[PDB]
Amino acid sequence: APFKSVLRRHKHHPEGLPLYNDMSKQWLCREGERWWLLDARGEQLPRVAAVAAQYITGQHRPDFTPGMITGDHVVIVNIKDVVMVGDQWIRVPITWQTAYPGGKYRIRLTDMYERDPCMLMWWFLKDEVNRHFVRKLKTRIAPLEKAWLYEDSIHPHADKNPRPLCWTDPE
Amino acid sequence: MASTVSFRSDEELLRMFTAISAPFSVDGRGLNFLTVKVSKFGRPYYVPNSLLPAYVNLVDATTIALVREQPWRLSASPALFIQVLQFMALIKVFEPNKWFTFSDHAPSNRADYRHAIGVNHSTAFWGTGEELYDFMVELLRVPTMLDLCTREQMVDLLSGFCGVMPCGKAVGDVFKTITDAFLRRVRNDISGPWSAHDWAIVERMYLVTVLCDAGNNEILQLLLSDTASPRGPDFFAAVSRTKDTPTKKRALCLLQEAIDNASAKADKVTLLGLLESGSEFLLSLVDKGVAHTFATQNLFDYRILNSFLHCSLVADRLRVEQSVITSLIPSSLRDVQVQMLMSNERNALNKRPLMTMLSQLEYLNSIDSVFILHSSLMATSTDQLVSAVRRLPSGKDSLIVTMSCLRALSVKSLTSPSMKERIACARALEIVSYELEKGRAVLLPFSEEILLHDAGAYCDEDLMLWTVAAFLARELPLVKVHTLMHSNCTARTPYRFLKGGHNLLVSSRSLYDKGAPLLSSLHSKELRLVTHNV
Amino acid sequence: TRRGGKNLAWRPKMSERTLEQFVPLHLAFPRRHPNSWQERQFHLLGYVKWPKEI
Amino acid sequence: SRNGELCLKKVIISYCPSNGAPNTRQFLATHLPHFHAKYPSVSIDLRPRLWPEMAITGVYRDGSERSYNTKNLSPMGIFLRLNNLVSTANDYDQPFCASHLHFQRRSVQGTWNPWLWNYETERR
Amino acid sequence: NGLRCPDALITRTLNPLLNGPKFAVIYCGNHQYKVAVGDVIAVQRLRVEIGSHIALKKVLMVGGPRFTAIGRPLLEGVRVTAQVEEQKRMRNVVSLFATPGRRHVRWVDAPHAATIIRICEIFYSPNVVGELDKYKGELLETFTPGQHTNPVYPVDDGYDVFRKKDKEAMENATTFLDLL
Amino acid sequence: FGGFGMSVYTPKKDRRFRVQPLPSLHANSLADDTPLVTTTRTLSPNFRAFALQDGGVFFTHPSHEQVMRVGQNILAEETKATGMTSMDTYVNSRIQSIIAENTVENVALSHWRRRHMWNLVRTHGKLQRHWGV
Repeated sequence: APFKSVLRRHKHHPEGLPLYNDMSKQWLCREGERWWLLDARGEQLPRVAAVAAQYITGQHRPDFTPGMITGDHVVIVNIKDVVMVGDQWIRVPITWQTAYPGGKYRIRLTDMYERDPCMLMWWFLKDEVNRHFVRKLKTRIAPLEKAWLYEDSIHPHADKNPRPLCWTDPE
Repeated sequence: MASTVSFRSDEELLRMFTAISAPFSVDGRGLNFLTVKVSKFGRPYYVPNSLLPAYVNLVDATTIALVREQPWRLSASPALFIQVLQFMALIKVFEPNKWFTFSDHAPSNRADYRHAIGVNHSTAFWGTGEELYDFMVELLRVPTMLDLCTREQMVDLLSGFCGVMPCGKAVGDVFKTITDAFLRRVRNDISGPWSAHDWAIVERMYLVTVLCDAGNNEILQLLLSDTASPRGPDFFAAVSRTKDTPTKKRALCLLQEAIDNASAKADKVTLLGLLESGSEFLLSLVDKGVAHTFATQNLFDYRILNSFLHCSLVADRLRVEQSVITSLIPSSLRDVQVQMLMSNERNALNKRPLMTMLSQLEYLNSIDSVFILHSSLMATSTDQLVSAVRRLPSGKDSLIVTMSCLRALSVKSLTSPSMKERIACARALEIVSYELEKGRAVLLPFSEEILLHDAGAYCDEDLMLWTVAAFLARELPLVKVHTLMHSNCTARTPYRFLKGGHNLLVSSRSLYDKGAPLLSSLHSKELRLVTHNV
Repeated sequence: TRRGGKNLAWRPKMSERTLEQFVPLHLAFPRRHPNSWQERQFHLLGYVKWPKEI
Repeated sequence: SRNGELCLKKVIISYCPSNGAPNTRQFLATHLPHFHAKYPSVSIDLRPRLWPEMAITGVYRDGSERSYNTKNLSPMGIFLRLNNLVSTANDYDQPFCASHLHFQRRSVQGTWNPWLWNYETERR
Repeated sequence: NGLRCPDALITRTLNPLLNGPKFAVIYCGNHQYKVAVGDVIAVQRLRVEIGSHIALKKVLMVGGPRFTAIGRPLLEGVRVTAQVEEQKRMRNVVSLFATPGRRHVRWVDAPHAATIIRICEIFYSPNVVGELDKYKGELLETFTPGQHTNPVYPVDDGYDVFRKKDKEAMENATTFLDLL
Repeated sequence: FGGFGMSVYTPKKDRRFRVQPLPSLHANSLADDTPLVTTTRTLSPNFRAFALQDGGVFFTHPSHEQVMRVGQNILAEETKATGMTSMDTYVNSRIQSIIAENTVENVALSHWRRRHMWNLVRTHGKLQRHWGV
């Protein structure tokens, strides 16, 4: 039967953790990958995260298969200009925790933005990717690496001609 | 050398790089000087010796000298520009993870991983060659450099860029600029005197474009239309990849003309190059029948085996006994069990030629174990091949060697920088030649490769080995197929490295689907389930 | 006395009194008006999309 | 049956011509002639034994064999299992699932690829 | 045979499009199968003798590299014929029913009886009435292969300021005519 | 929801793939002649519809090759002004190969480049590899 070794790759090991973009696995296929450009200026952060995740995880392809991890890369630009509906910018919490007794970190989207807006976008993309796939580390991780984030309008992927991503809101 | 780079001249630097580029190989992992293995955690990591820092410091000194101190030297001297780029391609500057990887199956991340606690602080995120590559790209993008360069220099420059780039393809802007300049020069100089060397340069440029994944339609049409001189191996290798029936037919006609001209001129080097490029192109071809007829009439097997080192006797024997082998080879490669049952029924109802797979399928079916040989097996020594040939005389085991495997062994013996590998591969060629001479082994000539492999699939050594394994598993299940190959080889996991991407027309049962192509079994572990790497 | 939460980038060792002044209320940027609301606000104000020639 | 040729080649039937379970002898007397008439191609191999195997085997075109037990099975059951042997090709044991309904995946128009419909955009 | 219609122009324009390989979506055994001229399928058991030349009556769709005919729900003039290769039982499914309370265990073996059928031929002989407009439900009296029956225009107008604008080529690329 | 009497039972979250919401209309949706779907794209006019006596609709549409060729033409028109990019060239090559293909490619595309990288990377000395060694 299948046997996953107890000797795993650990963040503290010199070998380090991999990048699934450069990995080669039976369930990774970058041949059919495309590149999209998502300008998140004036677009609500949750909506932008959901739209980006739909393409990142590959659910937008009719050949989608949950086992196979194939998705199109998405370059998100102008994350600094991302909008929140109302007072949510300071009334929406982000909560994490360490193994220590105190441990708990409660922070505001304002603080997350002041540190790194791309971090906030990454948090929301992670929430979507976990909402849809949470039972496997590879599935939880690979689409996030497929995703690309940039707070400004300058990105180095101009050598890939990322086509602008056009969508419509539910309204 | 790193200290004295700034004080050296162009010729001195060229000699320096030429001398330094010795130990490295193309397919190998440059700057991978792994000596000590530390396995205190449980998953070993290999620590490179002092050579890697030496090369890193040399590259840094070269960058400082040719970018931050003397930026005009690269523009002035195109030869140095090509030499530096070729050196940076030979050493995987943009893939430093290979510098620390010990096996392709478990690639390392010591060059792209860095944790706050202290892991990989001294081996992660080195800007090795980034500044120099950026400066070279800017020099190309701004050209006086291309104006000073020669067509050969331009082809070498484009090849160097596509080799340096980790994906194997040059930047879009650089590729476009170089291609435009080369096309302008070809159009301006073709009207004047032209030479077979110029044609070879154009063919090399076309092959470089195909490798960089573009396609120069103008160059292709020019080569197809021109008939003053025969084409070289580069053109056939380039047109092998494309998919177009008329283009393939025209390329086949050109290949026939070129082979005839080479035979008439008795140029051994040109004949062998054309034979290799042909082999590749014919494997690419879709019409397996016409490809097989072409190979049989042009005598690919005999000439290739003669070109090999210790295979002259087997080449002569194969040429003598070709008719019997062809007569014994069946028409259809599916329902082999049914065909064997019918032959047995016919036999029930009231000398020895050279052993080859397709003619001796029944012998293989009778045999219990079959070892498929691979070139990588003898990377260091011939002990495992000696063990296989010792197992051969048991009568219950057989050894299968492929023409692609023999070609790989010969090329790596003649080109590999490792003297141990060269001697081991020569010894392996001698052993295989002796075994084929005695008949205790099995050979799969190029004609049989054409007959067996998929319709229009290009097969290297690994792909041919896996097609043979899939055919044995699908038509002769009761034969236990083992594979002899180096543990570091990536072909040990076809479903992980040799996979054509997410294809809707394949499934885990395509291995047993008689009508499906053999290579469809790559996408599934069932092929690996039935084939054992020992 | 707390045994965790010592990452000063997220849990600074300053009082709520000292952080109140830095808590934003009239947050000019990032903006809170999505692009989808632009046309709706235009229509609510009652303006019209006259052709360029007008 | 495939392309008009039956996959089954021979059927081995071991029995005791006396002092044994009647089922096999009764099948031979009653049902076997009808089966032979229906499928004359199949070669019936009757094996007299002192301690019969109490099973019916079928050797197919690819050399495989499929055996059925008949310890106390009735002659009708033996006949039905013999016809099952004839019907089956004894090549695959796939499940009856939605994925496996279609043996080989095919496309007449052509499979879907990322760059099909990619450059097509909304219109009015 | 081939397509027919009272309009000679439409008949001669559409007949060449039918020539070539064809696929058919058929309904059988409460299951729908897409089949081609050389496709093997496993349908639920059909009381058909092996090696029998069989035909599929109710066909939901036919199509090819150049045309597609749909049934609402079914079609007519479709000849889908196959050969019954095998009558067997597929892989067994084991249902083990037990409850922690009562010491009763039930072991059900479901080998799904099936008939394996290889499609041998697919033919279509449609009878067309006339050209049918899409954006309007009316059907045209005159068929003009040289003009699109329903022309299409680009979306951009300039009024929608906050519109996701794609590349200009895709945004306004004209389409050819597939009948000349 | 649930009143006070009902006992709380945290259900397993539905980790299924939900179909994305669609734009909604109040007049077109309630109109009987006009269907809910509103599809009108570049290749829409090429899907000619004809009536059938039985009742069905016969659709005449361009072939897979023709659609891929139209996509390739659009890509070329987009890329001519700004110059071909690496990804644009790769996509064009893939489209052309798909158009001209008569079989299935089960091998990694990069495998050929990996094998032939000895034509790009140049080796010095007598160990240099050339065709027909």
